[PDB]
Amino acid sequence: TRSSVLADALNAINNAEKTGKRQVLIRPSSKVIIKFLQVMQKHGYIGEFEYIDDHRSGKIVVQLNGRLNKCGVISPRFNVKIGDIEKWTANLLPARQFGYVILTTSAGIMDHEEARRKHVSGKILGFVY
Amino acid sequence: MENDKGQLVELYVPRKCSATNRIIKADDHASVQINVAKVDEEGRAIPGEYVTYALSGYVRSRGESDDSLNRLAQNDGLLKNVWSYSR
Amino acid sequence: MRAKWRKKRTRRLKRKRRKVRARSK
Amino acid sequence: SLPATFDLTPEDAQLLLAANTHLGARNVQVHQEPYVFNARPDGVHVINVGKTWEKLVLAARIIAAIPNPEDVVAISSRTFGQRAVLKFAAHTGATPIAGRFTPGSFTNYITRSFKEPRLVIVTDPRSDAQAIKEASYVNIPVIALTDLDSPSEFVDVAIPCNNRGKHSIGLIWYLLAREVLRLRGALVDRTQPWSIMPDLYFYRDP
Amino acid sequence: PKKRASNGRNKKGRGHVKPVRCVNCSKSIPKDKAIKRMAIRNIVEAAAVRDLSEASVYPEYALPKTYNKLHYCVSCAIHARIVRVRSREDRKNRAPP
Amino acid sequence: GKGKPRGLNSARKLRVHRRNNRWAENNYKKRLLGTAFKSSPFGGSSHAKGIVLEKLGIESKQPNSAIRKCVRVQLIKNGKKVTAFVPNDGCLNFVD
Amino acid sequence: GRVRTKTVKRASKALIERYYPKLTLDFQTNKRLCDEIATIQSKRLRNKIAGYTTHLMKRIQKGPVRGISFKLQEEERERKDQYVPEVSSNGVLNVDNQTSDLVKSLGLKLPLSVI
Amino acid sequence: GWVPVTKLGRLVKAGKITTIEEIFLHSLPVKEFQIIDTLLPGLQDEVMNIKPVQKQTRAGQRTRFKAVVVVGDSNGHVGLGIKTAKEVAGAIRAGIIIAKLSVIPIRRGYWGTNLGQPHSLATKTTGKCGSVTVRLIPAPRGSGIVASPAVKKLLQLAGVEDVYTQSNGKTRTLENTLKAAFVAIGNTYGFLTPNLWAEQPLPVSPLDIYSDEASAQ
RNA sequence: AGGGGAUCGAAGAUGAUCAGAUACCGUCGUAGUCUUAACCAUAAACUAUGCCGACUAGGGAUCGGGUGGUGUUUUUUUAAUGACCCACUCGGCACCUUACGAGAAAUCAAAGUCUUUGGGUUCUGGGGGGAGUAUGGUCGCAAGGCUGAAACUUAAAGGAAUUG
Ligand SMILES: [Zn+2]
Repeated sequence: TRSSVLADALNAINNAEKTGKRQVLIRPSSKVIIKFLQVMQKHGYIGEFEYIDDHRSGKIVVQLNGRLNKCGVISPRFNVKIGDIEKWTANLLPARQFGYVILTTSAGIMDHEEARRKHVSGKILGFVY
Repeated sequence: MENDKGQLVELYVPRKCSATNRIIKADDHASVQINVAKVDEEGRAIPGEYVTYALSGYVRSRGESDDSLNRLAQNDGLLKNVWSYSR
Repeated sequence: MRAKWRKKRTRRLKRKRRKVRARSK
Repeated sequence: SLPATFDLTPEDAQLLLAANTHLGARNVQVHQEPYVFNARPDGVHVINVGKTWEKLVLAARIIAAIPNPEDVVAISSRTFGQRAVLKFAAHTGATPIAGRFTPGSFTNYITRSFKEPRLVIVTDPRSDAQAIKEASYVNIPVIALTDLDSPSEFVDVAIPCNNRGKHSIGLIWYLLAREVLRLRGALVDRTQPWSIMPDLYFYRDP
Repeated sequence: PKKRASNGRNKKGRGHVKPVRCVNCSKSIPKDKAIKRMAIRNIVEAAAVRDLSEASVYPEYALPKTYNKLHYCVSCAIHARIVRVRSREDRKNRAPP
Repeated sequence: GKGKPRGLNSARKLRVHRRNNRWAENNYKKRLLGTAFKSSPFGGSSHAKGIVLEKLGIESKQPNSAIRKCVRVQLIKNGKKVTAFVPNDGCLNFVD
Repeated sequence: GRVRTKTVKRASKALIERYYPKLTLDFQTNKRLCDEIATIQSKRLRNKIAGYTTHLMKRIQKGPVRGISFKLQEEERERKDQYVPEVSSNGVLNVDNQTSDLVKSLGLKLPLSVI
Repeated sequence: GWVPVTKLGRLVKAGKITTIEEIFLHSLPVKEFQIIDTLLPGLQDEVMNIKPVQKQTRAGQRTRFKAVVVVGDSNGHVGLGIKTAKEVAGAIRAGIIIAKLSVIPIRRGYWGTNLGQPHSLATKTTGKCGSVTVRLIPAPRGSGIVASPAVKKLLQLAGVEDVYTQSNGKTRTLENTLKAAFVAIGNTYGFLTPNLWAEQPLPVSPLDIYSDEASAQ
């Protein structure tokens, strides 16, 4: 059954962008999905996501713009320490300068650059490029 | 892709599709460039003026090139009420 | 030989083995 | 952007409706649902003539702006399109390929039929699917008089007309020729009609 | 490999179907298999219709028929040429000529 | 998917599957079973000393054809009577 | 069989393509014509060519061939294609109901009728 | 004494088009090989492999040679050709011609902050040609190329200096190994990058600009 | 074990073919084939395709249900009803085209969303033979089932497709 609503959201998004769609209707939503999309949007990888609020769990419509190669989830959410953030980046990001690893720290959901700056670490969530 | 002294490298920049904004490869022999006419007053499409579009092989083969052309032409004013935003 | 008949051969052999092992107290 | 002289022109609308072009096929092929206007009872679908003419003027604006206007090539394999394409070719540059295509005619630079166009026009994509494929191989747009139940693969701009009547096919060829001529061509005063009759672009029995 | 996608002949969701017997060899071939044909003949073939009509009472009454449903094993089907080995690309054809 | 477990707490299951499939491995099975001691002609040692009992010319296998001129020797420390091929030309003239 | 080959058949189609009005329907006349207006290295091969030429000439007089055309055939086809009758009122436009709805929603005058 | 045969050939012979930069830029079809004979002087080849393929006929055993040959200048362009011919010499010749036809551009990048003429690839890349997945990882300066001899010579022809090259599948088939590496080098510009995110005015097809030097004679 | 035992029919008997024919073909026929009460527990038990979930591509049929139609036929004057037609819809068994992708290929809308590898989880495989063997265990009236090696030997065995 539905086990990883965030994984399913990112998989729907990846499929839509591969197909060449411009926008995708994700279901159900969540706070971690909202925060993940917000990180993406901050870095420019998606456009605007409108959160349809029915009473049950909500749905999201995410107007894309291309320029998002692959978004994915790392499950389970391994505990990455500040010294192993590098190992994760090197293992699942294409080049050393672009693409972001997205952690779930006790300072909120953030990217790995923000993580290195605020000097916090925690559970890995996914990755985008 | 510039280098230390802000000087440009990466011998050439690729053309990006105008439907999905995906890079149009060098070997994408299905990639197509439509050049429509800029018409001045009273017909007589002035020669030498092109409203340029670049459609990618993926879009054309999957068969939505006409959809994307209708949308882009309406977006650039080439047409009036042929493509509806909400299907 | 055919796998089915080879199985039947080893079946009969297993039966004979069991018989002699049972005759041997 | 296109000035208000380029509307449907109820006279040309009369022509289209009389030639019976607004009729489509019974299968929709969702890639053509925009072009479908309404569903006629007794299982017939009604093409939007308004969008038909608008796409026609767009295709004409594409067929213009070719500097050497003979390098347009026009394909037709049906019977109902052969005289149409011959007369269209006679008017504009438009090297015609009537009858059969002799495949490998856009690749294989040593054949005698080796055209190297910058645009193609196909009367029936389903039956010229070889010319479509060759244009795919060698990087060429497409302007096709598609039907509703016509494969939109590797087709650029499409004009939904009928692909099942003599009059529809020939008359769409006629209007496209007229519009590409009027774009610059030499047919000044768009407000003045054209002498050439669609009977010219109609195929006799013979 | 898999010579046929329909695995030889059509079951697709039963699991088991009662078998019938061939008519030449009497071999228990499942019913989804077993090339099936319909023999609709006249008793009195036109080699003899006019003879019968010439020699018959009940002027122009009728001519009855013989209906038979024939089940064939694949071996005897191929042997009696009800069916033939077809090309690899025309195997996929289903329509009856 | 991928058939294995991926929960954050399935280390025991992963470890036990690895431990069970290392036996389907080949060389690991030999190492742990300890064939080099319980069964092998040498005691797992790299060399071994023997007393030449007899001299056997044995015919090679097809498609070749030759005599191979080996010596049937008996190991001193174990007692397994093995057969030792003799190296280059004439060395059987050397071994009595 | 008397199944003549590509040599003679291509030669005959081409000679009828470029010498239709001069050629005639008689075997001997066509034969001598070929003699004088060909460089061919056999009387036997010339006779085969000329015989196929007479046969093709007969079927050409009876109808058109799928293979070859002449200057004359090109001209007559030009005119037969140029023929035009009076174009396609009988009053208002023809039967139209939902397409009539189309034209009302599109905004034309279009004198039409019902169905 | 080569003569052009196509439109693009006419233009490159009239010298109005002078860069495969522009050719690729407009994804034009290179049908003649003499055009890059003009457009990439100093283009060196390397005959990767010669192998006999055989057909088993009525009485004999028809043997012909399949030669795989790579070509490249040294800076950002490679091509690869495979040819089958009755003799090894003709095989190599036509393989070189086909390679020159299939020359393709490669995008070199940095392994970190940019300094002095990129050395490595832009991103990790992968290419699969029938069970051989060749993967290319960028590398820092002074790491050199670490790959099989064949792919190493190919990437050396390409001009990439520092690449880490994973690999998987039956790499022993050099035809498929080099085809995979070729698809990888193509996917290089295949990838879209935050550098390339910006917009461009969509240039105007030298075919269309010089259409008059492009018509027939 | 008990009943019933028409048909067909292991074993067996006989006739022919054959060099022979303990087989194919032919006549006969025992256990069996059927049922009740108890055992077994395996099959090419097959979709050689684990179960749950999510998304990605068009098309037409069809089964069960549901919605709509100043639609068709029906009683006897046309309502109800039933069945049929049209549009859609939910769950099915499948099917047609493409290759967008996957694959070693055959081929697959799932064998896709896998080097741009991570939705949850169970079981199994690690070159071929020896070998589903020996042994020990456990279940079974028995046949047998489950569990299951090694010594030794070998460079192949195998899968998909091409040319003969
Ligand atoms: Zn049978």
